[PDB]
Amino acid sequence: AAPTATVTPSSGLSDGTVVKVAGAGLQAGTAYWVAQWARVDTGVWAYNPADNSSVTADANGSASTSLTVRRSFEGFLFDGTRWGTVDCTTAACQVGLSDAAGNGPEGVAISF
Repeated sequence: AAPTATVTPSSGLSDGTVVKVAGAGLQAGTAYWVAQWARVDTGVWAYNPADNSSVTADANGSASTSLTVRRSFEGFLFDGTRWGTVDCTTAACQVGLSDAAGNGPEGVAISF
């Protein structure tokens, strides 16, 4: 089963909204980082470190947790580098689950 991700709600969001993030077809036993992202340049994605969560897939490859989304946030690169302000009203933000290798379900688009 190919890994899939679900975010509810995902559209018509307000800043500080708490969304339910669910994953399926994940690698059982593997921990996934649950964060809000935005592709800010070719090959460059910045995420929101101020609101993070992580969940571990069960024996069936499923997991779920909560994530507080932000209309705008101070974006950072996964290596700890500060990127800059990301405005999700203009940029195409997403919520994603990624393992230690950077793999996982396709990011889920969200809108404010």
